Amino acid sequence: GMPRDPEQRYEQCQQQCERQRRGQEQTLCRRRCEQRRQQEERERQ
Repeated sequence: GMPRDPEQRYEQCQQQCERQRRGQEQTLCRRRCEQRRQQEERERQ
């Protein structure tokens, strides 16, 4: 796919998902950060 380990990307995800809401961050952060990525890809350019 691309260079750089998934963990570093998740670290960035942790900062953004944490800001929007706190609690049960493990499942919530992974889903919220990842779903944003899907939206970003569909967003033109």
